[PDB]
Amino acid sequence: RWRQTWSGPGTTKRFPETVLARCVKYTEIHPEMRHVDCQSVWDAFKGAFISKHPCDITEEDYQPLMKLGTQTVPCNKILLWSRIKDLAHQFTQVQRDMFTLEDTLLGYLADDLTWCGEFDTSKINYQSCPDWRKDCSNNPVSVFWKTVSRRFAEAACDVVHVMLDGSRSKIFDKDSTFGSVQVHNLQPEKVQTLEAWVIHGGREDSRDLCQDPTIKELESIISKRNIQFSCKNIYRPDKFLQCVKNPEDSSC
Ligand SMILES: Nc1nc2c(c(=O)[nH]1)N1CN2[C@@H]2O[C@H](COP(=O)(O)OP(=O)(O)OC[C@H]3O[C@@H]1[C@H](O)[C@@H]3O)[C@@H](O)[C@H]2O
Repeated sequence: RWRQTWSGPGTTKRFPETVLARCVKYTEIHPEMRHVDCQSVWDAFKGAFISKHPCDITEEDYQPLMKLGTQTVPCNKILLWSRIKDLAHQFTQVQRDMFTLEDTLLGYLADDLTWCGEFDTSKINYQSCPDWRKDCSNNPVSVFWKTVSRRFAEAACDVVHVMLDGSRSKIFDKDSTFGSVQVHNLQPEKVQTLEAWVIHGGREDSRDLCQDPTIKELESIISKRNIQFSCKNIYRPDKFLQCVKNPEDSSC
């Protein structure tokens, strides 16, 4: 076919088998989830979007899945990020200093996948799925990430960290999930401080990106929520990871 229904990529090939297998793997490794029934998880996940119009998805659709995937993460060790997922993952994998959504069953199941169905058939659409921008915002993937991302921010306490991509024209982007959902769902009763680590992408010696107008904007928003804001430059992320791995290194 030379023209698809929607503008976005279709469902990831073998989506059902992949989600099920990820659930088996995650629950084998993480003892706190060792009792989860992975068939039930898949059934709830499918139930969120199968036979539903893929521009008419709501947070309620995912509630059965959210309930089954209920999981505590150490509230004071949460790492959020925007446009720099790979460094976040590389850092937490060293010694589990912090936790991202992929450390949770639900984030692990969905990471890097795309999915959608069709109104009034029970088929998965492997050909195309709605684009957030061109087609609709209330699509299966966008709604999933909005819901689980809000819930993760709500779980945080004490000091919460965020890695930001300092090579972007908007280092803090109010339109990102971090900026539009997570910033507004940190609970001021519980969260003392948001600390941003601004990750440099460029040459070597460079600017203090903690003075960037978008970072001043983030500071202003967070501060007006009665949460303290702190920011640090990470000038050389390669050195940073080396120091996390081997902190006795003289150059650290
Ligand atoms: N696999 C994951 N994806 C996402 C997570 C997440 O935790 N894992 N997300 C979001 N997300 C989706 O991935 C793209 C790119 O985000 P990208 O544009 O790079 O950054 P965002 O700030 O939109 O989203 C990152 C922020 O929300 C959670 C995670 O806890 C981070 O603190 C965009 O559609 C997001 O909604």
